[PDB]
Amino acid sequence: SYYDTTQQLSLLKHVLSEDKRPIAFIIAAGCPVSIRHNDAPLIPDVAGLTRKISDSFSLLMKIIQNLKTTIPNPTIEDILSYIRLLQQIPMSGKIHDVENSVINALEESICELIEEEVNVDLPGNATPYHKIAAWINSINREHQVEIFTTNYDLLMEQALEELNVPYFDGFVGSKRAFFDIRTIEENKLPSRWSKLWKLHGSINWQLDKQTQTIWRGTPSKGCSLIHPSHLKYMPYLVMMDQLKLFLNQPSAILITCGYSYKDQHINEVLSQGLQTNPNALIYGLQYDVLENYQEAKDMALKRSNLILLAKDRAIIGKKEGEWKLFFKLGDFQHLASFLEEISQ
Amino acid sequence: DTTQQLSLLKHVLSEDKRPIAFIIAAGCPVSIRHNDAPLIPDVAGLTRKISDSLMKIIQNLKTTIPNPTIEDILSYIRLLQQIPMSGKIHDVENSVINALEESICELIEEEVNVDLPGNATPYHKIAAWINSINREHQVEIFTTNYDLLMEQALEELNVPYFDGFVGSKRAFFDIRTIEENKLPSRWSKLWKLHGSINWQLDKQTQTIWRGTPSKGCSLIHPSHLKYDQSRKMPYLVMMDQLKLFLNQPSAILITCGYSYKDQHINEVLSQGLQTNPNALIYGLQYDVLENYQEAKDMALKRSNLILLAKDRAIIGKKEGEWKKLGDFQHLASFLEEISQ
Amino acid sequence: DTTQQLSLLKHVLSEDKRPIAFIIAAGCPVSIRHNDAPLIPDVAGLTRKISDSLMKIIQNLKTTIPNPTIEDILSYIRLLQQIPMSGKIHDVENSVINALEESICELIEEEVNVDLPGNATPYHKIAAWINSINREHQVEIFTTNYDLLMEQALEELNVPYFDGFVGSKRAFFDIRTIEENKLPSRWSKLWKLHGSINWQLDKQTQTIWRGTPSKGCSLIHPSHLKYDQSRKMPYLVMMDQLKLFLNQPSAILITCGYSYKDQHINEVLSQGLQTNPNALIYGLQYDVLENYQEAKDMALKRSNLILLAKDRAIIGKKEGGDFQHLASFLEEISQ
Amino acid sequence: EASTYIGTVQDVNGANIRVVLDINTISSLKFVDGQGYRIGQIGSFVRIPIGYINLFGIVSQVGAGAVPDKLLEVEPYGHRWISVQLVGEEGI
Amino acid sequence: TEASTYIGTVQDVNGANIRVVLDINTISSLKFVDGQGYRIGQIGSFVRIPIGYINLFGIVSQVGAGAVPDKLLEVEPYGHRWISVQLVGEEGI
Repeated sequence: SYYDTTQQLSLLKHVLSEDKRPIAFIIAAGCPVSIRHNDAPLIPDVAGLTRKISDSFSLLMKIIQNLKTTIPNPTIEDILSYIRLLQQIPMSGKIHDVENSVINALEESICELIEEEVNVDLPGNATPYHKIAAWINSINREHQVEIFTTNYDLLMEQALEELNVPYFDGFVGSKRAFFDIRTIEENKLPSRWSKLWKLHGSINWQLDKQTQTIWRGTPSKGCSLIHPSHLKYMPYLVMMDQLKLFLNQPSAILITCGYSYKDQHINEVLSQGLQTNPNALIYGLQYDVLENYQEAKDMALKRSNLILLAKDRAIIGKKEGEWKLFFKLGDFQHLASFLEEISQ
Repeated sequence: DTTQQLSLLKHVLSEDKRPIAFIIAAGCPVSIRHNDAPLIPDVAGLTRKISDSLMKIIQNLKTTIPNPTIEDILSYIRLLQQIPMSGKIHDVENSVINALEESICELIEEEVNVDLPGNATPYHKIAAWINSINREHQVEIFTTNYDLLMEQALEELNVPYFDGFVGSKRAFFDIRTIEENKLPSRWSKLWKLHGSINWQLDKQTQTIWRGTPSKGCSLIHPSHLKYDQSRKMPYLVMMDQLKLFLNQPSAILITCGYSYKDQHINEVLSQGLQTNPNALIYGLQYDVLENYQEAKDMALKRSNLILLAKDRAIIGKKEGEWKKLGDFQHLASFLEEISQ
Repeated sequence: DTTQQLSLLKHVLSEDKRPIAFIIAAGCPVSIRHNDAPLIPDVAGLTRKISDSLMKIIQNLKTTIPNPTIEDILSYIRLLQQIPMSGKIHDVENSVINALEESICELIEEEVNVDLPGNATPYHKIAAWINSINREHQVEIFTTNYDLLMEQALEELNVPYFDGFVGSKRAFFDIRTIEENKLPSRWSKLWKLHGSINWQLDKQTQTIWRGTPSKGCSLIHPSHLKYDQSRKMPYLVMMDQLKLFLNQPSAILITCGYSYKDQHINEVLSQGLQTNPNALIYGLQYDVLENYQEAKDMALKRSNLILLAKDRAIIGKKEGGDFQHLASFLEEISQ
Repeated sequence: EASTYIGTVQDVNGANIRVVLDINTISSLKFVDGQGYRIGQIGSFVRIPIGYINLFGIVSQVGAGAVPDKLLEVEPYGHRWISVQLVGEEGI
Repeated sequence: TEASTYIGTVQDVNGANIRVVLDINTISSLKFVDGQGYRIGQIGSFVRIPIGYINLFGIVSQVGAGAVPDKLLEVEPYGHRWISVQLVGEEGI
């Protein structure tokens, strides 16, 4: 009923010191929050973004109340999905009773505001991202380390470039950088080359004309494919398949930091992977009380090979217990320092 | 006869075996005409464009140099700006050499920023032929141009290529992955010897990073200080990759539009031909055979080099005679016919 | 002239060790005559019959779209259905949508529920020609019709066919049968891109079980939500199977009645033609050659593409149809 | 195979079992619902279930000392054998 | 690849008598570390075996044909690159 921090820390140190076993990562919105350039963090959290959209913009506020009838407090993703659905229907302006084209103007305004807010550079070489990048280059592992992100910024890319870290995000090309899909499944990539997948897109995505071919590059004004999933009839599907395929590797380990497990598709994929492969292990790291994560505790009770780490609570092997607050590893900077110490 | 040469070339190139490589000079944009005008003119076109855009330096170099080009002018300007008090040649209070350097660099970058026309481009035919061959020995392409046309067309054809730079809008210069060569077979290599129009240096160090075209600033004809080495490498490693391809068992090589006017290239190709007798080169000439004295001398010296022109065909270090492939659109049509 | 590619098609049919298949569109059953009338109404006929049985939505869609089809109408109706307060967009009281879609589904259900005629059907001749060949390469046929006429034709000659489903009145969807693709060579495979009135979904979960046609619910034109981690109503599995068949060693494939009016099919066809250099499509055109602009563009872009029409023939990217006639030609070639 | 699985019996000498560690090597952790136990330690116990009852044993030798004679002649580079000595059993 | 201060890998355990195979290619003389000259495994020297987070220390007790295991001599009688290490203590957190 009581757990020792030092035992888990030693277990993690032994795990990370291994070379052949595949490793991965998940970087959520809670990671950039732990890094601050001004008094506030360089990038706000999801709640901060929602509040900024709400107070920055009676007809406009109708949509927020309309979605709240069947769902809890709406977020950026829900609002963007509703705008996409509204644009799907041609004569959808009668619901808001505001013409039939103000939706496009609002979408352009919010996209421009999000791009302006997110297009920030991380200052200083002492950022945890640089520490992680250095740690990746320290040990020449037999299998490269993959990285999954659900953010919108390009902090990981810039950190990787700063320390000369080769990678491959599924895009090849200098000017247009068209999406190559056969080389992803062929998977005869360089051994030293790492991989980075942005599950929710970023500012460098732009959609072409009726050809609809996706490409990445310099962001353009009034265009940003920062849509989480949007809709289609796609890179998102192959990225999900890549994650699921990785989770089936023998003795695979996946580490989550700053992720609140609020999503449903990701949790379903993780549960399916854990059930399919009995040897996979996932380290759920939190920076709050475990009572806030109902889905995470439900999944930890359902699955046996899932480990959760919170400030004052932990669930290990279907047996919730208490620490001997504690577990200072929840913060992203502490994780980076641990990785740097392990590499050194 | 010409027909025997064409048949031999078809049955040695179309066969899948030895690695394939092309060299593309500044003459390739001449052969494509848009709105009854060339997309990008020859080097002389850019030179007198700059001229009509301070002749003192031009006649100063003209005393010991024949009709000059832009590369000589910019190299001379760079050599001037190395010296702190370099104005004694031209007035005082050094600003002209700088102002000239920027004015010409963004002028060239504006002149070269051209979009490729529709699906009739021969580059599309070359890319389709490249996608039509899945041989283990991939095709590496060397170019002396500055534009993005070839890789633009290749991206429009949905094919992979590696150019020594990896990353994003601030992609650095990958160095080691050049010479572990641990790359997928389907991938191809693209090398631009004289540089691109998007490469930009850095104040902290020689980073020569590739990404979004920097405002005004660009890197053309790398000729700066090379004492540091490693950094600002691409030129040397480009010649190194050329030499490695020249060596090794490779019974195939194609040229297109090369004028044989590069000392750093003629010497290395001669050295490779002398070192590798098994390899062969199929250098062409979109002009009369008499306009290339250096090419004639190289053909006389090295027998492995094969030189063909409109006037005649030099085979086996011996001058021949006729009794079509010079046109680059005709070359693309021939490639398509061979593939089909 | 015509004898050239007639002999060519006869020879390539006589060329074994390569897979063969066909694509069945709505034109082939439409051109089939039952009691001096078409067996299956065409797309225009189907739209006219639907209109025979609330044209505000049609008028609104006509503003940005020309004379539509049944698929567009049903997709628009469903799109309004997902939106909760979509009734205010078109009048009020968003209950007419459910009744309208139920009535449309019923009308289609008894419209396409037509039994196949006797032994004079060319479908039987096609099945006999397929079964008369003992080549190891099995034939997988993809169709666009909403009926099960080909199923009846294949079952009338005791020919082994697999449609991705197996079981009973509540037969499920075996997913990994396509994955390992381990089936005897004697068996054949079938796929319905848009489905028939046989498939029906389930309330508890998206299972699209196949079985006895249920009263009220039918699955047609799969375009529903795909957020259930696949296996909801996957036409993507059929598209992936088509891509795999295009990824195997190159073979020349034919089609019947295709109008080249499917962007999803056209995109994957172009991708397969680009990936496989020698891949050839023998799609014909039982109409004017100028009436198929997409086919002409595809032939111009893809050299390996082969197009034949009643008035002309596009071979080698340069310009120069009856299902019963094709069946008779195949039967003659078999003997 | 299920978790808490080590290898396979390949010898028996009355009260001295020789066991083969399986091919999934390099791991040496074998996580079982949280905590992971190092495989084939000197003092560790093992369990051999036979149908309905389980047989327990204590490791005594690890490495080249446990591998039989002929295998070393076949290949001297492979030492993935342990020597388990029986102790007791658990009834119904 | 392998970091400095590398000697070999454990190949046999007998409770408190470890046997180590030297993985050094050749030149078992003066493996320089931190600008200081240490010698490859010798009778009076110590070794360190790191296990995840704690380091086990030991002392060499036998070098040569004596440390070779039981049947390794039977398989080949001319191979002698083994050492016998006896554990002494450990360093905690």
